[PDB]
Amino acid sequence: SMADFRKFFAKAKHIVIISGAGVSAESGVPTFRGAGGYWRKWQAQDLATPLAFAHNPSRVWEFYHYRREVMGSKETNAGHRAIAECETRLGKQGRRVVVITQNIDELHRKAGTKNLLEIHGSLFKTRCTSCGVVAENYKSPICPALSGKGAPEPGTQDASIPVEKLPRCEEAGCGGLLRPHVVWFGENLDPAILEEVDRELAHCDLCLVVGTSSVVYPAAMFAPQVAARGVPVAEFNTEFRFHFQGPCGTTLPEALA
Ligand SMILES: [Zn+2]
Repeated sequence: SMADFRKFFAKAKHIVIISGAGVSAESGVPTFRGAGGYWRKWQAQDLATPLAFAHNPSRVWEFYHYRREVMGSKETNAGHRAIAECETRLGKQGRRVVVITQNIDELHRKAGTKNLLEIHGSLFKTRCTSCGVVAENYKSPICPALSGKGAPEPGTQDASIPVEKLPRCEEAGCGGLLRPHVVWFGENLDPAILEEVDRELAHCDLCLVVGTSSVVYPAAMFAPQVAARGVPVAEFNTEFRFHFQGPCGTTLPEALA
């Protein structure tokens, strides 16, 4: 019960919050998973791959430029804010709150989350395919050749941008082709991020799963090994161990008050 879960929440000195696509969808974010896993003639699973970027980097850039640009009109919801406010309060008490997420839209960052573990990278981060440098990039568009490009509708002509006119590395004497700093399909997670993650899960005394569940990716990598230690896990979704049904923007302000 919410009443018994708040008994744990008050005693909990290290809370791990696993945030799923649901936390992002509640803010009207095009989650390119399930029914909405489409951008024109293709599936998101067909565009987010090292082979797709190798054959057509311009098409993969048109798709990722679209995703960066849809965020302009998007705001952090009541769930994100409740999560950010919780970490601030408990922080002043010498207690820990950390957010583990595969959402690449930075709405936890805009909310005010500090202990944020983005296991799949960010839309607003680049990586040079040549020198390997990682950089923050919020520039709109990312490059002048992508001005007015990336429309989601099928049939839309391919921008057909030559590699030289695509996003390039601003490091002195590099000029290498940039790629978004996001984990693609068949790509491994950063071992540094997973080390940090496994460290969090090993030290926490309370674990929450929001906008996803322990039976679907990525919570299935983390929440069950937590439950196995006898640490309480509380699931929160639209569908000890707790379950709180409903939109996280409704249930989390109450739970994390
Ligand atoms: Zn470079």
